[PDB]
Amino acid sequence: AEIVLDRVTKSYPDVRAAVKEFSMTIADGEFIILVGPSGCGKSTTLNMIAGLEEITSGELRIGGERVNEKAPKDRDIAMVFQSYALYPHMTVRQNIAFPLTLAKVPKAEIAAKVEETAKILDLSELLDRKPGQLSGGQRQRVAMGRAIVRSPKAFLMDQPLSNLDAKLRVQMRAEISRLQDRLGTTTVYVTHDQTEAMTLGDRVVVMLAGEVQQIGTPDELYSSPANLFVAGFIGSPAMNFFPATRTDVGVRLPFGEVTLTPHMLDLLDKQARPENIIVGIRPEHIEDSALLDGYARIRALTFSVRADIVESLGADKYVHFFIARVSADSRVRTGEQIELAIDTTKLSIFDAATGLNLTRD
Amino acid sequence: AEIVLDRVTKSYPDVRAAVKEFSMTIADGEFIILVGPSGCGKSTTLNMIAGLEEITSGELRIGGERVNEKAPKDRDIAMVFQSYALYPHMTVRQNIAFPLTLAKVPKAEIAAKVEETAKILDLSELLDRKPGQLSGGQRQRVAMGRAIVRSPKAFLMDQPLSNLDAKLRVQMRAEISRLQDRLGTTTVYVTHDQTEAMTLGDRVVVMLAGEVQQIGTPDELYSSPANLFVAGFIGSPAMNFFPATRTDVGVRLPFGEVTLTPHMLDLLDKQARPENIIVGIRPEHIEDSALLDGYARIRALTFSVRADIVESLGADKYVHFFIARVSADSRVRTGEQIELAIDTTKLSIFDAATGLNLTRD
Amino acid sequence: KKSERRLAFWLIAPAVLLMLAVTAYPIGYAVWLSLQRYNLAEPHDTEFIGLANYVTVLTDGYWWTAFAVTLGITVVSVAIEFALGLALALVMHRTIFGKGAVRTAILIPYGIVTVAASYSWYYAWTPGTGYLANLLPEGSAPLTDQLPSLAIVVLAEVWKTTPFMALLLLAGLALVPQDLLNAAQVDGAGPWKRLTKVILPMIKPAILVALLFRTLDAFRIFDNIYILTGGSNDTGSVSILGYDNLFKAFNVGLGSAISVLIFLSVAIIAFIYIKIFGAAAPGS
Amino acid sequence: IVINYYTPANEEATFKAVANRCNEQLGGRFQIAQRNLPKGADDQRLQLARRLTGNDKSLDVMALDVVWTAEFAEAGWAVPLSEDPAGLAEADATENTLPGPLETARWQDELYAAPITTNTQLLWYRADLMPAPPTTWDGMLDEANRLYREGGPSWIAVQGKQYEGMVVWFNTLLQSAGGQVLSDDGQRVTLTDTPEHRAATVKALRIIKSVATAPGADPSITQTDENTARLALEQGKAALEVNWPYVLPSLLENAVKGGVSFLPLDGDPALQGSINDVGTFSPTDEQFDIAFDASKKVFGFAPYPGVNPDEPARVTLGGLNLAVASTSQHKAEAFEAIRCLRNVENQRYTSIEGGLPAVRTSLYDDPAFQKKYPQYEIIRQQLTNAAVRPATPVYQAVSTRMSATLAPISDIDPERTADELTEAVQKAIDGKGLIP
Amino acid sequence: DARRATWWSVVNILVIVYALIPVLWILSLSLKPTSSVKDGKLIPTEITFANYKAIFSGDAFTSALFNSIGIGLITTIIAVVIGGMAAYAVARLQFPGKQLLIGVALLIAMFPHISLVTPIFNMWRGIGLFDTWPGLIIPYITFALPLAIYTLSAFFREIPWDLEKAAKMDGATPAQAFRKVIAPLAAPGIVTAAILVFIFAWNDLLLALSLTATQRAITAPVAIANFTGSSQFEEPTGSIAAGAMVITIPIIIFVLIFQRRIVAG
Ligand SMILES: Nc1ncnc2c1ncn2[C@@H]1O[C@H](COP(=O)(O)OP(=O)(O)OP(=O)(O)O)[C@@H](O)[C@H]1O
Ligand SMILES: Nc1ncnc2c1ncn2[C@@H]1O[C@H](COP(=O)(O)OP(=O)(O)OP(=O)(O)O)[C@@H](O)[C@H]1O
Ligand SMILES: OC[C@H]1O[C@H](O[C@H]2O[C@H](CO)[C@@H](O)[C@H](O)[C@H]2O)[C@H](O)[C@@H](O)[C@@H]1O
Repeated sequence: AEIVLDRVTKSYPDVRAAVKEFSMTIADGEFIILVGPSGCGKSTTLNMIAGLEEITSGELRIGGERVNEKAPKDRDIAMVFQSYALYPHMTVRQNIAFPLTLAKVPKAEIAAKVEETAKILDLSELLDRKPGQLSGGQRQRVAMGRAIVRSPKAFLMDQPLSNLDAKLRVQMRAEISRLQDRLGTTTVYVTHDQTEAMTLGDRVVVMLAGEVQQIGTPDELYSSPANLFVAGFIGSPAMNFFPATRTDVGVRLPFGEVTLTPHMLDLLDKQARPENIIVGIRPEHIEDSALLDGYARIRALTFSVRADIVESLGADKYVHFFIARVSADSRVRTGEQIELAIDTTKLSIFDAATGLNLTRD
Repeated sequence: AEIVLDRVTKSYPDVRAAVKEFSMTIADGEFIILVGPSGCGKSTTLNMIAGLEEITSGELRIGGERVNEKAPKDRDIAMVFQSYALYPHMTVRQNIAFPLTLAKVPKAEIAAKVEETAKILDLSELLDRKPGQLSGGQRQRVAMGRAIVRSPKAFLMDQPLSNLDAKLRVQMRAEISRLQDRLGTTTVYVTHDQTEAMTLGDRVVVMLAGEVQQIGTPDELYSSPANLFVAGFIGSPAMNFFPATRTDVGVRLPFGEVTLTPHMLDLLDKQARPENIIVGIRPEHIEDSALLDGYARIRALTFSVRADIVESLGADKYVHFFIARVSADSRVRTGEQIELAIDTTKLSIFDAATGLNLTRD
Repeated sequence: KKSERRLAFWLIAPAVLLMLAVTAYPIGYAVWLSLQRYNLAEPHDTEFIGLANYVTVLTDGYWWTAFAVTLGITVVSVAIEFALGLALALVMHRTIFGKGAVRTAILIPYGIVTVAASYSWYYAWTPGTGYLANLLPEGSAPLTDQLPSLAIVVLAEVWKTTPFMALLLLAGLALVPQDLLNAAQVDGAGPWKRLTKVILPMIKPAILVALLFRTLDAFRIFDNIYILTGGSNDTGSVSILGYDNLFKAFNVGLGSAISVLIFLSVAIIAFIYIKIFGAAAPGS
Repeated sequence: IVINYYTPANEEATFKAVANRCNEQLGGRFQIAQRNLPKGADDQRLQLARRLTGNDKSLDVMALDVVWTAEFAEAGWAVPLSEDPAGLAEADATENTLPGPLETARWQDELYAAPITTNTQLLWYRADLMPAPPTTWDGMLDEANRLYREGGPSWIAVQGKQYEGMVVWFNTLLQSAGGQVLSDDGQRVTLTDTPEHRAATVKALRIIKSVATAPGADPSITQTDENTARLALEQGKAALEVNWPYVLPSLLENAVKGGVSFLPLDGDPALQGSINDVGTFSPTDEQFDIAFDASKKVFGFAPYPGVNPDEPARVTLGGLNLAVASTSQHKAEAFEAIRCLRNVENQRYTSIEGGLPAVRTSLYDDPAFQKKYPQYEIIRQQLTNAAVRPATPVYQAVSTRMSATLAPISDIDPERTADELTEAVQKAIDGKGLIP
Repeated sequence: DARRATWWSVVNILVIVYALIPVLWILSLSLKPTSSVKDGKLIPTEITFANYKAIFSGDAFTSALFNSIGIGLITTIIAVVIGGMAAYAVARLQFPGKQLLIGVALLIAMFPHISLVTPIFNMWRGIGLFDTWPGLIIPYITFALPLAIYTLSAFFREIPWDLEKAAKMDGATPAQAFRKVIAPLAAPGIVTAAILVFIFAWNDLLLALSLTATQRAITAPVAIANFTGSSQFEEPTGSIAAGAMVITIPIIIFVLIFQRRIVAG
């Protein structure tokens, strides 16, 4: 089934909002990401999806029913919940047998279900200890399979790879995707980390302060941030914003002036004449002017600002000045003077008096 | 002061060496990263570094003084615990004034130094909420608060940034470096985040099974991993590896052959001739053969493989099939056919029977 | 290391030394008095008894019925005080009201002087005067009859016994972070089944140690039954029987034997709650 | 020096009143500290036995209920009165005494405890609820059945509880029926030795069983004492009772503040300010008279009721004797106290205005005394056939063993239960088996 | 949900009145006039202080109260100070047989005191002593300590020693500033234990009968257990009730204010 958060909102006494009517839908068998800062409401939303937090206002609908108040058994959905809980005073195996025991299956069927289940998610080689013997990452992967086995109407999953190294994390990410594919089941992972999000979601929702900031595909959000917040949130290192001003040809910058593409000029002229602009640019587009061909010299502004420091990270020289992220192919050194190059095609415009992406489709 | 571990091991009846006789001098005011997988005795090494633990074999000297079993208060150091224990039953200002009060400064001077610390460490504004009223990352940053007011001769710390967004975390790391610079402090951090490791370490110590796999710069370890294991450990995604066979001129590969550069054949002739080799390829060494300049067309091996998976990362495609980190200028997609290109200079080789780096300087 | 073992023993030394002195030598003396044939009216002529002190007691129906009535009272009081105390702990935990009110409500009946409780119930059940007796149909005579009187004294002692073990079980759930219960009713929604089939596993020594103790506390009874009856309706407690032989008749030979076999009669159930059910200490 | 004296709780107020009255005389020689023991007889006996055998040096003097002297003398606890440093306390004893209380003071060989008060059971009835009381157990049942059939205060208030007051009531029946518990030398049971003894006992057992099983009886009669008896009559639930004199000042004093619903007293203008502070009734002569004459038409009294209607009942006695604490570090002054407290200036007070009969014979010859204590005639004539107790060091065990087998009072087999009694007392004479 | 909130509200109000009704019956009985006490009605009409005045007048209660509070306080401190010296060994440390050391400690408070009554009378507790504060204190301590240890053990498991490791980083000295934070850490456990054990100890009746002697060395439980009205001629009940209310309330109003740290414990 599809799920639908129609204006769903939460307020609690210190009354104050934890969610200011954030709104969404998840299509049948879709994979979503939610992402946002700590305390931005996601823990609310999953408690609200469970029908266990009080939905203070709005309308959760699923499968043709309004369901804001329905208990988890009535909902027929599960959480791969952040606390990575599976039972002490019990076996590892019995923690994964608990849902199966609620499902009260035939014992041979149960042993087969466990056998596939524990060939999956296999954080111990079916070690089947008392779980307090195992490592926290192993427990996390165990709690993962432990929730995973039931194939409910939907799944929610809570930044689980944070408990793990990145190598095994991406392996578990791929496994997790293959699982959701094989399940074809309505799904959301949740994180604070956009690097996880951009690979995992068919469509990401982003929050700040109990409100949705945008919804779309990962490359929609990357191509077309809805506001200066999500433009600052996306990418790594994050988008450079520099103080800039309008010109009839395009823009004026801290170190020069640039022509704007005709369609962006047309939209900028359908828009107001703002006093201040954040030019949004991904720092990785910036290069040493020594590296350019003639086509790039046509397409790019080049200008000089001191490399006040130069870190280098194998991919880039992280040129501090602010940051300017040239390829490490440029042999520029810490504290040097340099001429930077940037493709004039790539600059996003934000009106710095409002934070709206003036360049956005 | 300089510090000097040599043959230093911790052993427990199980008999089992938790640290297998490690060795390193660390210069006065140097910054170090310890790194390895989890279960690599890191938690052991913390106690041993502090002289809280017992040097079951080997020796530790600092400033030329023997300190093997000399308890932490003997050494004029400070430290932060991975799960960030900090003084309960007192609020923030009281808790961080306390070790400064053991350092027995005048009360006004202690409060002034702590007030500076509240701006400097800046884990929050100065709330003075009760210890449990704050969240875990803030406690961690408050335990860093405890470390900054100590202004010691030396430091040791474990994964604080893991509790935080990586930008605020890397900012905190840079603020920490400015501290270590200003305080000229003999310093180690332990870090599984290879990015934050590489940007902080003057020198990394790499460990597996409680033994030193290498000591060097991040650029050395990136350029020249000591063996096939540590070549898999360094960076993200890890180096690709292929079983490939020596030719009289270089190597015959699963997808072609490359003439090894004469300067490197010389080393391959100072070495034995292994029949089979784990040839290592940097994922970022691999590109779409249509994107190339004339020298790359000339010099590269180029060969065709199905792009079974194409992960999209904005700046790159992680073409998985093995993982080629091609640039995103290639428009190639999941399950398409493509010709991949590789720079011979970005290869490495390890003898398949032993994992020793044949391409090592 | 010998040093830190030695300092641990030095910290124990005063407590264990006097703890031996105040019990072991008294007990050794008590069994020696059970070897003795003695009366306090004629203490000097104390020959040995040929196990006869024990032989009298194990021969005696009054002893056996006094034993049996305490077994009856103890098991049922255990059962009900547990059954109640479990719910009491859960409501004292999960009430939406100001929890200091329920915390106040439960502590006072735990704290009140047991004798005063004994009197209050005794008067409540005195016919005509006692409102609880007075409301019945006439000729019921609640104090006159064994099973009614027994039932009443159980129904009296609960208002002192269960509030303590409900507090014990409250700490017995303070050791459980409530988010674990939340994690249990995630998936396992339906808290009648959920809260039982989690608390059943979850309460390892939280409840166990709260069963054997209350049980021996009950077996230690020497009060409410006594003031309620003097042992009449044949409602004699083994405690009252011990007192009766001693202060009414001064046969220390019998009374010491009774004392020590009562000490055996705790030792067996304590041993059961070591050898059986696991029943290890909470630090195990 | 000061001297600790232990009273019964049920009658301590009187003792502290005279303790004040003698302490003011005694002044700088010594003073007496009144102290106290429980209301229940065996309880005050065992509490004291604990106090004694705990070897306390500070308790100085006691009043034992006499039936507790044989065992004490057998135990060498207290002394034969000849051991007195003064001696002539044994010659304040004798003197004016009645002989029955002195018979109580004398053990095998010596006298051991100076007699100081005595009782024997009076019959009581509401003279306003009936004329002419039945004087008989049979007539008692029949008239109680009258009141029950009339829906009146049908209850009969005999002391039913498993403590020795019940055994005493029983013993008064047994000896009134002409039976006795043992050989006179207390060496072997006699209550069923002969069919005449069986008959005498089993008659009393039928009486006991027919009592309380009568319809309209007090349901909780099975646990009662003298106070609950008195109170139940004052509460108009009973109309008949068999007890002692204190009852009168208890009625009088209660009525003067409340008491009987059927007689105001406290509303009477003559009775205003009659009772002193410390609650005591303390009447003027006329306040006594008016309370008395008002009570006389309400509550009547009589000699104890007969098993044989033609035969005067062998009513059982009780009382107290004083004794020196054998632990006391000083004791000539304890005999000096014993003398001045046995003295008539105390004795007369303790009967007239303490309500408890003093054993000094000449007191009844005062018309002032006689007038304030008219039951004295009934007492005096009850003395001369009074039923004694078996008088042995084993008496507490014997009596309690009896009380235990007696416990199913309404429910005994009158025949078989006599065998049970004989076997129980046989083991009690043997000094064997547990106190139940 | 308002339905479930009514279901809460009713169980909340019913359970408190269930707890309270015995004391209402007691108190009301002590206020009701002599005439009215026999009435089956709970209604406290026409109230009188006379019983309470008759308790306050004369030292009968107040002496044995002063006995009781002293013996309670002193028995508390000596039990917990010995307790707190030992609790570290079992619940911060390890030593051979420590599991059996707690294995007996959990038992040896909870004895049937009747077994232990007779030997102490026949020893120097009733012989070498009897009418003495030590004579009654020693058995109280015998039952206090194993509770103090048992309870303190729980109140020591709840604290990880990891903070003391950080403490030896900020300064390695034994006791001193380490005591000056470990004692602040431990203190809430100390007072929770001191409360419960005081109340328990104050709650005895058996030895409080069977060895106590006179208004010097008799406790208030024993006093009310044998007290029988200040007038022989009134029914004792109204006085008995007034005294009972008077003696049970003061500890109640003390501990209920102090509930916080024991409800934490
Ligand atoms: N009992 C409560 N009273 C008041 N406010 C509450 C209560 N419970 C939750 N909240 C609100 O919810 C928020 C905490 O939940 P939230 O998920 O936003 O934080 P979080 O757990 O850090 O989220 P995440 O970890 O997913 O970033 C708080 O900002 C608070 O205002
Ligand atoms: N008492 C002991 N007995 C046996 N081994 C011990 C003991 N104390 C410590 N060790 C050894 O020390 C190690 C403690 O963990 P380790 O040093 O691997 O850090 P870790 O916590 O596993 O790493 P991470 O910080 O990544 O979780 C164990 O591998 C164990 O072998
Ligand atoms: O005469 C006043 C005394 O009456 C009670 O004692 C008598 O009555 C008891 C039966 O209940 C007898 O056992 C006892 O022998 C009698 O002396 C009362 O127990 C005493 O306290 C009174 O002083």
